[PDB]
Amino acid sequence: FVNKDQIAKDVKQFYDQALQQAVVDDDANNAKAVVKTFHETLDCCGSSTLTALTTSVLKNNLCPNIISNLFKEDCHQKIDDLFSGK
Amino acid sequence: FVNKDQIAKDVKQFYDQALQQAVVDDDANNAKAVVKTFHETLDCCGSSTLTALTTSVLKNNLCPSGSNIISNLFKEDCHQKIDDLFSGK
Ligand SMILES: [Mg+2]
Ligand SMILES: [Mg+2]
Ligand SMILES: [Mg+2]
Ligand SMILES: [Mg+2]
Ligand SMILES: [Mg+2]
Repeated sequence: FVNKDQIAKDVKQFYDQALQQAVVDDDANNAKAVVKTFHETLDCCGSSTLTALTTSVLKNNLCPNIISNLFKEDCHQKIDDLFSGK
Repeated sequence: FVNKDQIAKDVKQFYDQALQQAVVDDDANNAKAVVKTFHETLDCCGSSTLTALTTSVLKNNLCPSGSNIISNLFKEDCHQKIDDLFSGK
């Protein structure tokens, strides 16, 4: 079987690495599109565990309310909710 | 190391497992909730590995309001939407 907690953990890692890659290297095709899609699909922006990357991602219009829940319902929370059925 | 291919495979399997339980187990509140969340979040209904099941999935009200046999035929399946999520499309 696929364990919920493990796949949620793996997806959060995928998102985190993408967030990092999205701000570290700029004017690049991959990382920013992945991030934008996660943000639009899950309705979130950044991660409470990565505030500096979250700031960079806000400054660079990679996020679509969202602000009211910026860290109350961050992308890690939405990923958990996806696999938990919330 | 994060492995995009393997994560996508595991998400698809997770969905398929939940869908299969959702149609056969009446007390599977979690499985039903999982598939309903995937369907709403990814804007899909059913998978390409379980095409024959889509009729029961709909009858079971596991797809978002408006979903019906014909409307769903003009939509990508959940596996493609899962692939799209991890490829940024
Ligand atoms: Mg490149
Ligand atoms: Mg949700
Ligand atoms: Mg269940
Ligand atoms: Mg389940
Ligand atoms: Mg949605």
